Parts: sequence; C-alpha cells; structure tokens
Amino acid sequence: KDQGNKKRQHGLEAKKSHILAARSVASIIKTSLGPRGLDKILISPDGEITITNDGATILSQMELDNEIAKLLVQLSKSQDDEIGDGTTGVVVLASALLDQALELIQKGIHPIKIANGFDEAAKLAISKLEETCDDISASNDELFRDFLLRAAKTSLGSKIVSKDHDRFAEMAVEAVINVMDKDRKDVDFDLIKMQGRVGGSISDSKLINGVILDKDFSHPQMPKCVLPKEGSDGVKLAILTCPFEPPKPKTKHKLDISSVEEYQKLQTYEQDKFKEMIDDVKKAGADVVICQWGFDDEANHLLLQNDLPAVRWVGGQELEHIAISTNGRIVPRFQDLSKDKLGTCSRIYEQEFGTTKDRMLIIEQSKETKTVTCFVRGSNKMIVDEAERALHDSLCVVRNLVKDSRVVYGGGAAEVTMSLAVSEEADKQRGIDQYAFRGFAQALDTIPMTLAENSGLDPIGTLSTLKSKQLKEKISNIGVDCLGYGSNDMKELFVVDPFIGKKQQILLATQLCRMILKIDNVIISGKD
Amino acid sequence: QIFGDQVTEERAENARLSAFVGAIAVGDLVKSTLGPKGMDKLLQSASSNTCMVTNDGATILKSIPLDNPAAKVLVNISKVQDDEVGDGTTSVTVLSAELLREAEKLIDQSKIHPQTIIEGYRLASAAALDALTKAAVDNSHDKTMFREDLIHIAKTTLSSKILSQDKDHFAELATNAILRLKGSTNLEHIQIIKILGGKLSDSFLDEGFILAKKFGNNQPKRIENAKILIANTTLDTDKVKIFGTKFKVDSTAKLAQLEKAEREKMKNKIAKISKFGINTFINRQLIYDYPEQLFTDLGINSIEHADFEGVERLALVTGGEVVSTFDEPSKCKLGECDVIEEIMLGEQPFLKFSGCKAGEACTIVLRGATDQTLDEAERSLHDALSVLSQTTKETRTVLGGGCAEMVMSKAVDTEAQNIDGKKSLAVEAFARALRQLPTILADNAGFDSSELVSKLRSSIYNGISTSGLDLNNGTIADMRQLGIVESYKLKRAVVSSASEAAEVLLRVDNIIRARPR
Amino acid sequence: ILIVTSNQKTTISNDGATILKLLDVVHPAAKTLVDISRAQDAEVGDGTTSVTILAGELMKEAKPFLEEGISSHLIMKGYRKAVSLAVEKINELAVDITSE
Amino acid sequence: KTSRGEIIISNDGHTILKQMAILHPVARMLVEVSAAQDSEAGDGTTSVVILTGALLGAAERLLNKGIHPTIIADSFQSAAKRSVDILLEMCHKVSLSDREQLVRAASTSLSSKIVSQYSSFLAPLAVDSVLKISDENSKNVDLNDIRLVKKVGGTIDDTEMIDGVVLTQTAIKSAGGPTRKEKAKIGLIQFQISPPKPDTENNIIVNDYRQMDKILKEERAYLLNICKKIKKAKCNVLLIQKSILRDAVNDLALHFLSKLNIMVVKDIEREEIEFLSKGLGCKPIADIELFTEDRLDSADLVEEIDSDGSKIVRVTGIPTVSVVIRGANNMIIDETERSLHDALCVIRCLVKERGLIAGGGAPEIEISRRLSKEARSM
Amino acid sequence: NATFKNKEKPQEVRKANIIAARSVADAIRTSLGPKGMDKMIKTSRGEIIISNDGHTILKQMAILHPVARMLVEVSAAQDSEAGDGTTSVVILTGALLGAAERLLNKGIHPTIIADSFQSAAKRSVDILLEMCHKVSL
Amino acid sequence: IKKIPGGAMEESLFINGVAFKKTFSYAGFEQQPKKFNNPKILSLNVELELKAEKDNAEVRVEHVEDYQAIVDAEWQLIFEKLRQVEETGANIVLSKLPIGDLATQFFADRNIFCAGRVSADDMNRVIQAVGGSIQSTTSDIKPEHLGTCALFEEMQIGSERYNLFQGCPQAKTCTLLLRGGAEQVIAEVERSLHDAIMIV
Amino acid sequence: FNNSRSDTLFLGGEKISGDDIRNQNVLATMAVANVVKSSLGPVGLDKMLVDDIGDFTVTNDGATILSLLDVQHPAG
Ligand SMILES: Nc1ncnc2c1ncn2[C@@H]1O[C@H](COP(=O)(O)OP(=O)(O)O)[C@@H](O)[C@H]1O
Ligand SMILES: Nc1ncnc2c1ncn2[C@@H]1O[C@H](COP(=O)(O)OP(=O)(O)O)[C@@H](O)[C@H]1O
Ligand SMILES: Nc1ncnc2c1ncn2[C@@H]1O[C@H](COP(=O)(O)OP(=O)(O)O)[C@@H](O)[C@H]1O
Ligand code: BEF
Ligand code: BEF
Ligand code: BEF
Ligand code: BEF
Ligand code: BEF
Ligand SMILES: [Mg+2]
Ligand SMILES: [Mg+2]
Ligand SMILES: [Mg+2]
Repeated sequence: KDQGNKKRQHGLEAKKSHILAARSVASIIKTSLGPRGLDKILISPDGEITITNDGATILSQMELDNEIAKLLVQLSKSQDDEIGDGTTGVVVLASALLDQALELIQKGIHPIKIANGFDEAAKLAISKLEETCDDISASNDELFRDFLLRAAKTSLGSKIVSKDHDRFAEMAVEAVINVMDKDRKDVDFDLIKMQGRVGGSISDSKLINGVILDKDFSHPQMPKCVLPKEGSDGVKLAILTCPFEPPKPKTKHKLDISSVEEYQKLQTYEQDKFKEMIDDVKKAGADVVICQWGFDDEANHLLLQNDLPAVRWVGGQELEHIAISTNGRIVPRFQDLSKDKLGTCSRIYEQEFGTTKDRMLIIEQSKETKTVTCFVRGSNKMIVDEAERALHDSLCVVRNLVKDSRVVYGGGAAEVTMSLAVSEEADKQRGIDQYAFRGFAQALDTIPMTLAENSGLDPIGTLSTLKSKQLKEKISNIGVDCLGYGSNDMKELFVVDPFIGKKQQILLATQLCRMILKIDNVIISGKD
Repeated sequence: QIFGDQVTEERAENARLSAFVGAIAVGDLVKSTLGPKGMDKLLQSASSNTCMVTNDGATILKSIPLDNPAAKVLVNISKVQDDEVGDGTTSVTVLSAELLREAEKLIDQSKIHPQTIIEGYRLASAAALDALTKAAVDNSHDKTMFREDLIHIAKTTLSSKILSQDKDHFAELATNAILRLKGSTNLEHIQIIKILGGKLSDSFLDEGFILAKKFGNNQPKRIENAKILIANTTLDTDKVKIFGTKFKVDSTAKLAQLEKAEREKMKNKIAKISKFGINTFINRQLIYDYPEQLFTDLGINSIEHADFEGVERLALVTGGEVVSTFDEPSKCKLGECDVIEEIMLGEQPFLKFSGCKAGEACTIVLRGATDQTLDEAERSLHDALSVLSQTTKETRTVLGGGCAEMVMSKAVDTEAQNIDGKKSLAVEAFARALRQLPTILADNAGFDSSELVSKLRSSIYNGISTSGLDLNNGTIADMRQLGIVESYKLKRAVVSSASEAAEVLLRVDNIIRARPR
Repeated sequence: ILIVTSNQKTTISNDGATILKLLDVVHPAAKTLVDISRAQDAEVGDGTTSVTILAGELMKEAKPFLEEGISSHLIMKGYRKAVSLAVEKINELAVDITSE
Repeated sequence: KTSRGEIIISNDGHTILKQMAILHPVARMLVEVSAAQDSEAGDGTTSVVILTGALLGAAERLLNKGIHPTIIADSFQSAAKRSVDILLEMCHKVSLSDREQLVRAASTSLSSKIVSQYSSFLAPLAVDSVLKISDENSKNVDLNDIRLVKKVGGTIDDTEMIDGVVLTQTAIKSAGGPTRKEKAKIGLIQFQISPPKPDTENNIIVNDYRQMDKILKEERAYLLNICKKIKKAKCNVLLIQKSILRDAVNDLALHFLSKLNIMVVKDIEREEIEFLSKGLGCKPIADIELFTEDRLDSADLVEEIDSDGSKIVRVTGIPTVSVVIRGANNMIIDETERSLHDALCVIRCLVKERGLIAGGGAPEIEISRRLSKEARSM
Repeated sequence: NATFKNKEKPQEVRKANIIAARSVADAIRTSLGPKGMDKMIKTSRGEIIISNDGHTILKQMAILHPVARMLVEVSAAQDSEAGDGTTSVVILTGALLGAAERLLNKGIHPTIIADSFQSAAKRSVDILLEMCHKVSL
Repeated sequence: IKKIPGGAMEESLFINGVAFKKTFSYAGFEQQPKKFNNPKILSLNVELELKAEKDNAEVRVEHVEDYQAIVDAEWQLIFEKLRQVEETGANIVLSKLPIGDLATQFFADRNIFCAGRVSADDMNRVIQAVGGSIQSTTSDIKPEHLGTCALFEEMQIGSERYNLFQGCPQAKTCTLLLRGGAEQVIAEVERSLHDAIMIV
Repeated sequence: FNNSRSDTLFLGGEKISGDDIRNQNVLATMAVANVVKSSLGPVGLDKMLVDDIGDFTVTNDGATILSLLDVQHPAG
C-alpha cells in the first residue's frame, strides 16, 4: 500500500548512512565535552534563543529529520532523565562505537554478531570499573560533605557557571542534603524550587531557606517586613485555602428574597461576616495571612487595620511550599484556624528589585527547612536559563552520590580503565569476538582523546601516556591534564564522576548500538 | 545528512563570525547615542506614524528587530542594565561589544583559544571591577553634602539627552522629587504628566501633587484645609459577594419596595462615611449619580475614579490610608492638605492639591513643543529619577567623564604585568576595550579622540586618577572638580553586565536556527 | 526492520505481526498474509514471523503446477492432505512431560 | 477629502495639517508644533509652521558652512528666548476694560476666514462670550463653557448668541406633545420614570387568576405618583439624562406626563449635566425622593422652534454663553465654528496674557532688525 | 594548556571528500576477482554496456562529485601503464583514503600522512620487485 | 506492563505486587508518608471532592440562615464520607475518580496517603495485589473489603514518581516496569516479552 | 516495497544493485518471453498488433512479434 513516496534501505548503503549520520551528530557536540568545552546557540522556530553546554538540551533543540539522529536525540535524553549528567558524552561514545562497528563490517563481520561482541566486552568494563571504584558515605561525615562537593564542582567545569563554580557547587551540595534522608536516599526535586530571575551577575545567585513567590502584599499600607512578633517562637502565619469573601454554595443558588425582611438580614449578613473571618485568624493568633484565593475590598482593609499582612492568590505548589517550609497545616474553612496549625516561619519581607516594578517577596527560615529555593540571577536571560540548567546538572550528581556513594575518577581515566581491561580480554578472545572487544575498547579511547583535542593536547599522545601510566603502576585513575596544573591523577586534582552514572552511560550507548545494528531493513514514507 | 527543511548550521569560523558581527553591529548602532555631545535616532513601528526620537540606548535596541542571536543577547543585556539601575543602557552595550571586537582580534589573527581569552578577561574584570570599589568615595553620612553629590549625578546623567540644555533645571527637579520620597526605590510614586506648549524649561515639580479628574457634579471648585477620606469601595449596586440573591415577589409593589430598598443601602453606606467628618471623599472606584448627589448636598466633595496607583499617590501626599470598611470611623488614618483647588494646564482641568503632609508622592509636569520632545524628555528624565532612586539605596559614587573606566584601565593594564603568557593578552585587551569608551565619548564630540584619550590615559596613568574629558574645550580637566559624579552601582554594573555578555558569547562554537514557522 | 509509517511514528521490531501490520498492504491476495500473521499472535503468541514465510512458500511451490497447466482444485486437494498428515505428525512428536 | 470620505474646508493650519495625511516622520513633526500652537495661543497655527519652515532652512544654510547642528540648535534657543523678550519689551499691553481693543483683535484675527465679511457681529461675539466667563484674574479661561451648537441650513449670518442657553435634543412626539411652556420650572432628573428597576436579579412571579391585574394596575400607579410628585413640586419642564442602562421615560409614563402638561426632553448626555446645571441654574436630581421644588429653576420660556425642518431648543430668560451657528454646506457650519474658536482663543490669550503687539508682519520684522544689530556685537 | 587555536575549520571538507570519494570504490568492490560480477550501464545516449573492466565502468558510470571523479582518472592511468588492474587500483585508494580517514581522526597533519604515504608506497613497490619471480619471453 | 523513559534495556523492575503511574495531581501532597510496610489499602471506586466532581441539583431558599445553613451542610456532607474512609483505618486511599485539594489535604494531615483518578485497568490489578475489593460508597465499608501489601513506596524511577505496592505474597496480578534508552527499544521489549509470556 | 535513496556516491542517474536489479532482469526477460509463449506449437495461435493509427498485422513469427512490440529495457 501507498507504494510511491516510500523508500527502502539495506546494508550496502543503509548501514553507512546510519553510521555516518550518528558520527555527524557527534562531530557537532564533541566540541562541548570537557571543561574547555563550548556551548551552542540553538534557536526555536518561534525565535527563542538558548545557549547551553548541556548535551540533552542541545540535541533536543536540533529540529532534525534523520531517523538515526532522532535516536541519539533520545539517547542523550534518556541518560539526562536517569542521571542528569551523561548527555554530552553518552552520544560521543555511542557514535565512536558505531564507526568502529561499521569498520569491522566491511571486513566480513555480521552486524548482529558484532552486537553480541560489544554487549559482552561492555559488561566486562562495567565490572572492571565496579571493582576499581571508591566509596564515600562509608568513610566519614565531614569528608562525605567534601567529596559530595568535589563532584558537584567537577560536574560544573564545563559550564558558563564555571566562573563562580565555588558557590554554585556548595549550593547544589546543600540543596540536596536538605530534602533527602540518608536512609531513603531519595531526592524529590519538588522539594527544591529552581526559580531564577534577572539582575546582578550569576554571583548574586543565593540559596533561599524557604520560598519566593510574587506578591505586592495584599494592601499597600501593609508593612514590608515581618518581625517574630516580640519574644515569640519566630513568626506564625495563616495557611488557608478559603476565600476572604462571603461563603457561597456549591450546587445552586437562587436565594429567593420575598421582602425587605430577608434583604435586611443579608445586608448585615455580609457586613459582619467579614469580621467573622478577620476575627477567626486573629484568634488562631497569627502574624500574616497566606490565602490561596483573593479577598474582597472590605475583607482586605480589615486585614490592614488588624495588622494582618496578606497574600492574595497563591498557587498550589506555592501554598504547599509555604507549608512544608514553615511547618504548618493547610486549613480548609475559616473556623478551622488554631495557633497549632499556623506556620512557624522565621521572617517575611517584600523584596525590592532594581527598579523593576514587579518586586516579588520572600519567606526565610534560618534553619535548613525541608524546602530549598535556588534563586538564580544573571546579567541576561540566557546566562540565567543556562546557569539554572547548569545548577540542575550538579544537583543531580549530588543525588546520585547518595543513591550510590560509589565514585570513579573521570578526566577520561575512568574510560581508560575499561579500554585497558577490555582490550586485555581481547587477546584471550581471538577469532571474531577479538575484533569486537578491540573495537569496544577502541571507541572508548575517543572519550579521553576528545578531551585532549579540546584542551589542546595531541590525542595519540595523551592516550599512550594515560594508558602506560595507568598500567605501569595500577589500573587506577590517571586522567588528562584538561586544564594544566602539575600532572595527571584525577585524585589529587579532585576530578570525580559518580559511578552509578558512568555505568548507565557506558551501557546506554552499547545498547543503542545493539539496536541500530540489528536494523538491516528500512522503509520510510512521506507526509501525504 | 540530519536536520532539515531550512535549519541552518554555523560551525566554528562561521558561528564565531555571526556572533562577533552581530554584537559589533549592535554596538555600532548606539555609539552615537552616548557622550554629552551625542545624537538621537528616529524610529518607526508597525503603525508607521508611530515615530520617536531618542538617545536612550536600551530604547533603540529594544525596538530594532534582529535575527542574529549575538545581537539579541546584547539587546537583552541592555534591558537588564536598564532595570537594575535605569541607566548606562548605552555605555554597557558598547563596552560589551568592544570587548568582543577586541577578542576576535586575539583569535582570528593571534591564534588564542577563546577559553583562554575568557581566562584573561575574567581576571581583568576582577581587577577592573575592583579598582572601582577601591576608588569609589561616598557621602552616605552628611545628608547636606550627599544632596550636592546626588544632584551632580542627575546634572551629568542628563547631558546627552534634550534636557542637557536646561539640565541644571531638571537636575534639581529629579533630586528634589526623589528626596521627597526618600525611601521607596519604586519610582511609580512620582507621576509624570505631559502637555504640549512652551519650552521644556517650563516643566516643574508641583510639590503639592497635581491630579487629573475633576470632582463632583458641580461641587466647590476649591476645598479649604481639606480633611480627605481616601477610599476604595464598591459604589454602584452592592451585595458585595452574596451573588445568587434573586428577588421573587408576587406583585410589582413588592418590587417597588425592594427597589427603594436597594437605593436605601446607598444612603446607608454613604452615611457611615459622612460620620468620618471630611470635606473631601476620594474613591478609587466610581460613584454613580445618586451616591454622588448625597455628597453634593452634604458639602463633602466627590472625586471618583483614581484607580489603584491614583489613590496610593494621594495616600502618600495627604497621609491617609486606603480603606474600604467604614464599619467604624477613626482607626482609619484620614488624609489632609491646605487646598484642593482646580487649575488649568493648557486647555485642561486638573486638581492642584497644596501643602500636604510631607508628600512622599509627587507630580512632575513636562512641557515640550512637540509630542516627540515630550515622550523623549519623558524617559530622558526617567534616566535621572532611576539612578538617584538607586543611589539613595547605594550612597557610593565615582567620577565619570572617562575617568572611571580609565582608572579601571590602568588597573587591568597593571595586573596584566603579573600573568601567564596568552591570558595576559586578553587582560590587556580588556583595559583596551574599556579605554574605547572615553574614546567613543570624545569621538562624538568631535575631537581627535585618539589624541585626547591618550592624553587622559596619560594622566590617569601617571597618578591623578581624577582627570576626565571636558568635552567642550576638548581638554582633559578634573572631574571631581567639575561635578561629574556617577553612581557606583551604575559603572560597576556596566563593567559587570558586559563581561558576562562576552563570556557567554566567546564560548559559542555553533549556531543553529530551526525551521521558522 | 525499521518502518516509519506515513503516520510519522517510527518503529523497530521483529514481531512479524507488528511488521506486517505497519506495511499497510492493500492487495486482496497478499493481504491475507497479514491476517494469518495476526491470528498466529493470538491463538499462540509466537511464530508470527514464520506463519507467513511458509504460507507464502507454499503458494510459491504451487506455481510450477498452475503454470504447467494443472487444475487448482487438484493442487488444493494435494496440499489439503499434506497438512492433515503433517499436523498429526507434530501431535505424534509433541513430547509431553512433567518431571520427565 | 478624508480617508473616510468626509469633505472639509479651512484656513486653520493645525486642522489642514492634521487632516492632510503627511507621511514623512520629521514632517509629521510640524503638525505637532502647530498642534501646540493651538493648545497655548489657539491662533497662529499656520504661522508657527511657516516659521519652522525657514528656521529649518536657516540650518540648511548653516549646516553647509560646517557649523555643528548642536551649536545651531543650542544657539537657536537663545536667539529665540531673546526674540520673545523683544516682543514683550515692544508689547502695547491692554486691559479687559478696553472693549474697543479686544474686538479689534478678534476682528483682525478672523479677517482671513470664510466668515470674514461677517466679522462685524462675530468679532465682539467672541470678546463678550469670553469675558462672560473670564472674570479678570482667571489666567487660562476654559472655553468649554462657550457651548456652540451648529445646525445645518440658512447661511452664515443666521447665527445668534441666544440670551439663555441652547439645548440639543428633540422633545415629545409620543403621548401629548407639550414642546413649549412659558415661565416654567425645569428639573434635571438623573432618575428614570420606568417600571420597577431592581438592580439585583428581580422577577415578578404570577400564580393566580385575579393576580393578573394585581401586578399590572399596581405599577400603573408607580409611574403615576412619580409623575404627580413632579407636578406637585411645581416642575413644568422635565429633563431626563439618557439612561442606556434600563429605560428613561416609559411610553406609559408619557401619557401621564402628557396630561400633566409637562414638556419632557430626554437623552441629556452625561457631559452636559455639569454645564446644564449652570446655564439652566437647575439642579441634578439623583432620585425622585430628592426631587424638590428648590432643585429647579426660574425659566421664563422654553420652546422647540422649528427653524425650518431643523428644530432647535431654547431656554430664554433665567457663567455660560450658548451660540448657534448656521451655514449652507456642512463644510461651512463646521468651518465657521473653528473660525470662531480662533477668535475666542485670541481673547483667551489676553485673559491669561495681557498685551498685544502690532501684527501684520511688523513685529516679525522688528525682532529681525533687532537681532540683526545685536549680531554684529557677537 | 593555552596555545594556537586554528580559528578555521574546513576540516570537514577533507572527511567529506574522502567519504564522497570512497563511496566510488564501493560500487566497484563487487567486481574484483573470479567472483567479480559485471555492471550494466545505459549511457546518456541510450547505448547499453556490460563489463568487469573497472576503468570502463567508472568511465561510463556518471560519477558526479569532483574528488570522486578523481578515482576514474587513477583507474584511467592504471589502464595507460599496466592495462590491467583498473578495478584494483581504485579499491586501493578506497581504503588508502580510509587510512587517512582514520589517521586524520587522531590529529595527524594530512601533509605528514600524504608525504609518509608516498614513502610507504615507493617502499612497497620495491618489496614487490624483491619478491618478483622474473620470466623471459 | 509499564514503560519508563530511560535506563538500561535491563534495568527493568519486576514488581511483586502492583505498580502504577502517579495520577496524584493535587495540592497538599508531599505530606502523607510516601512509604508503608503493611498499609491498609482501600480500593475505593468513586469521588471524594467537595462540590462533587459531577452531578447536581437545585437548592432554593428564602431564608438568609438557610443559605449559610446549606453551606455548613455541604461541608459536613463531604467530611463525613471523608472520615468514613478514615474510619476504615487505612494508610493508602486510592480511587478511580478524583480526590480534591481539600480531600487529599485531610489525609495528609493525619498521615494517610492517597491518589485520585487511578487508571481503570489499574485498580483491577491493585485489587488482585493487596486483595482488596472495590467499593462505590463510603457507608457499608466492611474490612474484608480493604487490602494490604508487604511494602509501599513512591519511587523516582527514570525521573518520574511511581507509586508501587511491592511485595504481596497473596497476589494474582503483578506489574512490571520496562526501561530503555529510546521509546523504540522499550517498545520492542514490551513486544519481545509479550511473545515470550504468551508462549510460557 | 520499492527501492530508493542515494546518500553517498553522487551519480548522474539510477543504479540498482544485487537482488533488486537481478530480479528486475529476470522479470524483464520473463515478460517479453511470455507474450510469445502462446504462439508456440501447432496448437499455438497468432495475434493482432495494432499501432497508433489503428492499422496492424497478425503474425506468429515470434521474432516479428517481439520486434513489433515496443520493448524498452536492456534484458528485454
Ligand atoms: N575538570 C576536569 N578535568 C578533567 N576532566 C574533566 C574535568 N571536568 C569534566 N571532565 C571530563 O569531562 C566529562 C564531562 O563532560 P561535559 O562536557 O561536562 O559533558 P557531560 O558532563 O554532560 O557529559 C567528565 O565526566 C570528565 O570525563
Ligand atoms: N558632562 C560630561 N562631560 C564628560 N562626560 C560626561 C559628561 N556627562 C556625562 N558624561 C559621560 O557620558 C557617558 C554616558 O553617556 P549616555 O549617553 O548618558 O549613555 P548611558 O546610556 O550609558 O547613560 C558616561 O561615560 C559619562 O561619563
Ligand atoms: N585464480 C584466482 N584465484 C584468486 N584470485 C585470482 C584468481 N585469478 C585472478 N585473481 C584475482 O582477481 C583479481 C581482480 O581481477 P579483476 O576483477 O579482473 O580486476 P583487475 O584484474 O582489473 O584488478 C586480481 O587482483 C587477482 O588477484
Ligand atoms: F555537559 Be554535561 F551535560 F554536563
Ligand atoms: F543612553 Be543612556 F541611557 F544615557
Ligand atoms: F517474531 Be516472533 F513473534 F518471535
Ligand atoms: F490659520 Be490660523 F491658525 F488662524
Ligand atoms: F577489471 Be580489471 F581491469 F581487469
Ligand atoms: Mg557534566
Ligand atoms: Mg544616561
Ligand atoms: Mg488666524
């Protein structure tokens, strides 16, 4: 059916095409793998300009029609989903592999038999790493904090953020400690509001121990800040999801008014009814009101006179963070108030911003709440929007370290240990699986080599050194002098990649290969 | 293959160019809109008949459509700088761009890696930005001196614009208008009202606050020792929020009852208010014919419709509080002033209040011979109100007219003495680009810029760190001696906000446009 | 295989049923191979790839006769027995076990 | 002939430029300077432009000999604010006492308009009318108080100052037509004589045989008593302020107001109110429950004279003039109005700024001769 | 480190040439040896031809890319000197170019590869002779 | 079967009980423990919103008090049915229909977990796991109706929160999450596996 | 079904390889042969071959039938 507008590919060409298509996607992003990497301006068809060293993000934005690329688009994506840092690299390794696989094919090898070869050599490397890796959690407490940081830092060196990487790193380290527990080892990112606004530089990007939100503070006359109300236990605040307006049904209405009788009673009904709420909150003994939905002109004024700063309209996730931040309860009706369901926050101020007529507000807490707000700032949108994703990247590497305190020293060395170990087992293999193992390990070598290429070092050169040194001594961790400094040895240099991620990466590529190779037939149609 | 349907890729050489050209291009658009001897550019939008002339950098850039990323990056950097400090909008793009220009030099013809060019800049920036703080003297204390300081900032932040003419005049206006608040950095408290006719020098700041909208049906055309109740409450059919209240009767008479019944609610609420003892009632909301008649007959003047901002202004000059609950007089700060007379501003009715309780809300009336002149004098003023508004929230100050950046030049050009190899070059380049500011400044005036700036840099080189460019005799006189102060936040912002621009761009090694829809 | 239907949804699989379902196919005759492949993924769940390879292959071996000038009703009968015998033979070899 | 197709004719520059369709941006600029000439002086909108015309040519000339425009710009300012002073120093100041003069001005003003040969009763018409709300020390006098109402037909001469004031509405076609009441008392009802209008979801339900007339005959009175209270308060002529909200003067409420011999006149625009409360000396009436005999006026005559197919209202004998303009072609009826405004504004200039210079080119020349000498001293 | 950048990058033009060129020695590979199969070309004029002679398949093939056309000329000269092996000479460049594809990846200047390849060849030829089993007519 | 974006084509998980999405679309969550060992699962079928998610009638009153009266009634009308669930002494409250802001907020206060709008074909696997038994009303809720697993948790598998009742020695229905580096491979697994399961 | 694409090896025309072409040839020869397989033997019969003008010729000479029958394709 639909015979026309339908093409077919199969091996002679086909495989070349695919292999090459991968390779080419790669050639673009290879120049972004490294602490010497570079970003790529991507533009939405609408006109949105972005700038980012993030792998996944780049390949998602490249509006591309080649089917194989479409696959590497997800390859970098899936990895971003599972870890949060692989992206830029997972594809590189994948391509290299493909070129390698292809190469063998023109020497008489079966595509599917290479597949099994790679899957095997891979599983081995994963092990030769799973054995050489080091542990952090089980070693110290002040050193865990350090190592956990020394990763977040290394994880940021390939970003514009790099400039102030000290702060951005210690920020990501903190942001995670404060919302996940050593036992559950679960970092729920809903407990971390990644909000950013413009202004200053990326340096003025602090971490807030509460939340932000945008509010003018209901009535203008209202105060700007909020003290702990004399000797009290910090500040108490109302967290209600009921509107400061006369209660209404939820089924019908038609309050039939026969005569001036009842209309006379409604009259005074709404009137004091506003006092029925304004009083209600005073009774629970609170300082400031945070209502999910707006208030009436009357009800507002009262909140003024009664020194009850208010917050008209606050979104779901919004109101909710104000709870968990201040330890309060989300109170339905008005009469459901009480001094014991209030929010025990530590301060509230209406934050100014340059001359921007916006001027949002903030809710602090002093002590590490169960909610953090990394509030990012920058000289221009793109710097921010990149710095936020840059922050995110690190925050993820911090989450992976609690979910698996295992660490491997990157700098390319992590990939050299495999290439070394996997290549050894090659000589023992002999025959066909010999070519596979050699290949797998050989593709790997492109990872460090690429780092050398970007940092300005002769590839073959740094590789022989990295291989020799990491053999003439111990299948340890000797990385590339990516920036300079004394010499190799990612350890001293403090270059660290979480193991858990590295495994995922060196899998996701081989697997993706294992799929493409099995494809020997293709049938594309058009858009009728 | 890959990609498709009009997506466009620019690799290394190409990308880098796209970028560099863009920024350089943007910069070379607003270089003329700098310097006290600078010029304006006329522009016109989708309506054609919507021209406008301006010297505001950020203004021009915000408008001018572009397709080039690197350019939009610079445009955007301008709007940012325009936000957190209201000024320097131009000085920033230019210095930002010139830094990139100075970079493609270190690349295309020196062969230095951009990352190493960043390495150097990042250092140069530290040193540059530093020397600023390390040389910025302030007058936070001595409120009678900082007045003189602050007034200079306006004096010079106004040169270059049309107002540069009667700059001395607007100098005071700005200063005074900000001080009359002394606090709120929110400039929405000062209302600017403009009307054609006569010289700009005729503009003024009514220290009594003027307001639009006349009062009452035909009330007293002038109040005396006014005691005003500033309020915002529903004034056309109440029942506030009981919605659903139907009136089913079995005869028209029972309607007629309920009808006058409603019109009673009004005489009720209107009464609870009269109990506040006031000779003027201003409501944000409106007030229909009847609820007004009440006032016209009680002597209380009804001045309706002043939105939100319109009340907040009055509530800061008169000293009252918004209010919407008259459920009890007192406990409601009532506002007051000396007179609420109705004046006429060239064919127009206005309300000149007078002697208010320390007006922390004011009105500046601008007068130009053409709408163009007004609308430009509009922001040309805003460029003053904004800095000053910030310097009260940042007392630090530094001398401009070249001086400032020229000092940061000698700073960087110095710290470029202790450095590695290649990096140094970027560092030297920084100070170089910085130096291009006084150059471009002097250029516009018309002097042999090269020659003049080299004289300037020479003084600041060999000590002094005070000389600047007298863009009139075309000599290099002492700036502190000539009242050419500039906000520290401003200059520090430019030297910062720009360096960020640079880094974000130098780091690009590819550009990809998608299939525009 | 890798089929990118006119839908734009790209798929990659081996369930012969899934492939023969994405080929659209409108030729009456050739469209039955799509049906018997679907049933195979029902009454069984596997072998879908093969039901068609065979189904086809037989039709292939019928060509010589049909060409040489033989009735089709005779070829139809011939194959009919062939299946009957072949089917019983499988039942005859169906190694039933449990702890054998 | 505007984009809409409406045709216009005039000597008023600001209005020619405005309706001209000027395209170039810096060209549009001229319209704004002529716009402001109208906003301050109110006259000379033509001259202000022609000035920029060669003042710009002055730069065209100087820019040729390489003088920086910012030297020309800033210098031009000083040469102007020096010219203005020369105007004053040679200004032959007058006082609003001098009616002999103020008419001479307004007259030599409109001596370049279609209504030139009618300057006779036009020149002072402006003068008197401006002074009628001028007082003395009022500085800028508002011209809103000089309600001009143009009605097509006749020629230019058929225009009178009208003792009292001039309304703009029809009267009564419907039930019992009054249209004229000598020595009457008028009331500006802001109310609305219609059935019960409850501002909340009203509704009159029925469920009884007899209940029919109950609802009916009842409201039949509702309009009645209101109508009586009017007659009762001795309200001769009624004026209802156009209510689009929900009815003004019910068709029924007219049968009553018809019998009661009360000439009613509806659709009184909201911007009128304020003004009508002056010329009519009347008083706005929010409700009926505030409709009292004192909230009325001493009208000596009210009548809708049908000038000829035209019909214009009048309230004669009672700080507000009211002039009615006529002409043949709408281009006239309109133009003359603006050619009266140039004159009316002429006076306004003297209300806010005493004195007047000998026009006719003479002052232009003087400032020229003066600056010309002072130039040698620079 | 921090030294010389190479702002310029038509690095790709090389790999692009190699690939658009190697694709030529691909279509040929199938016709090498006692198991090589002939190609059938229907010229622009409409004349049909069949053969295993490479130089003639490439000649009549309609190769479009420039550096790709280059192969036809090397096969042309293989015919002009030996007269045989026109198929082999091409297939050689085919992976000899791939040899550069591989080396260019590890950043070896092509002029080092180019000049080296010469010496590695004029050394290969000598090995041919040194192992050549000379005959007489 | 369930498919989860990302992960190794074998980092797939075999849930012993049942696993399902995370339809939990309401405020007040984040409270409610996200993990229980032997919780008292309430496989409920319908509603749990104030004004009701659907269906209505008309309320006509001529007395001001009646208005505020009918209101207080609405509320109590919900809360009751609501506590009626609390009364069942449950730790996990699931419903094929919504669980409004107020509703989920309530259980959140008293450490009771929930989820509204559960996949229809899911509740049926939920029953078969903890051995509950769907209930349409809150009235006659007897205890052999509920269910209990060995362990409940709210995972963050492949950047997607997944409520899952693992460990259920009394189940007649499992669920299994599949992984992969591309929506094509996970897809091929699910089909490569159906061909196997169906042959077993 | 249906061969297509190119990707590398930019050639000024069509080019089928292996199975695809090898079958095409067989199909070709097949058709051109099958037209005249009904003219073989004594029991075989002649055919009428009309042109465009409408005229024709009836003949069993396989060679003239294949000559008269416009064949476009090498193997044909
Ligand atoms: N500081 C460094 N020194 C040596 N190697 C580093 C350094 N920073 C990052 N790397 C190497 O680069 C890898 C990260 O590449 P990057 O460009 O950040 O892309 P992604 O991290 O998204 O793959 C690290 O895993 C490590 O192999
Ligand atoms: N009176 C002056 N003499 C010399 N320099 C001045 C003078 N007035 C302001 N400048 C310089 O003008 C420059 C700012 O130009 P401007 O057109 O105002 O751009 P921005 O938008 O950056 O304010 C500053 O470097 C300031 O030092
Ligand atoms: N008997 C054979 N067994 C193995 N190789 C042979 C045999 N005879 C000749 N060949 C090979 O056939 C190869 C290719 O020949 P051909 O396809 O004709 O291309 P050319 O001869 O133009 O290189 C020769 O290089 C030779 O090595
Ligand atoms: F460059 Be990756 F995303 F850290
Ligand atoms: F052009 Be700037 F804002 F003075
Ligand atoms: F392809 Be089958 F179903 F194994
Ligand atoms: F033409 Be002018 F304005 F009298
Ligand atoms: F094919 Be070769 F030239 F014998
Ligand atoms: Mg990284
Ligand atoms: Mg400025
Ligand atoms: Mg005139």
